[PDB]
Amino acid sequence: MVLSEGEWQLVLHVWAKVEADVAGHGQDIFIRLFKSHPETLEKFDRFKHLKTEAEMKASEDLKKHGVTVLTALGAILKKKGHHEAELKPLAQSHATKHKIPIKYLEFISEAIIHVLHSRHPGNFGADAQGAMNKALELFRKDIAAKYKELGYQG
Ligand code: HEM
Repeated sequence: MVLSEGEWQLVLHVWAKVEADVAGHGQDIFIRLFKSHPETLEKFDRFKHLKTEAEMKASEDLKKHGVTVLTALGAILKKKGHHEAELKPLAQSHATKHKIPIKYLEFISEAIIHVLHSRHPGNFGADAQGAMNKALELFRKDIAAKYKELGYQG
């Protein structure tokens, strides 16, 4: 898929708001993911023991991880589709070390969209959400293609 420049400049406009508080947004997103899809928590040896949202909010380790995640994704979005180099190491670790099925990337996409909708209604009307959806779809289709080349595709 190709995004128009107008779609990228809906994506980067709302992303600029997220970047005012990267840790806060990272926490919201992971809690939403772990609540909506508990099976995903199982993939983190580091966080599997968290039982409640309170404990998730209280974890400084999860907060740090959310920051790493969003920083990496933000580096990707800012490339506007020219993200082949950034994707290679992420695909390799998620395919071979962590073993993350595409389906779970669909789940965190949903979590991201849910949090941007909740926190930034004014900058995330229908057109901006459609743009963000296309950007994340692009990300998932490119990572899926790398998964396949790497021998994981799943
Ligand atoms: C927006 C999509 C995501 C991005 C950009 C992302 C990014 C990252 C980055 C940069 C790291 C650290 C370096 C590395 O190991 O590659 C990481 C680690 C990790 N990721 Fe993701 N990730 C994503 C989605 C997921 C999902 C959906 C899952 C599981 C449901 C997952 C599971 C993990 C695990 C288990 C680790 C290692 C954490 C630890 O023990 O330190 N990731 N990810």
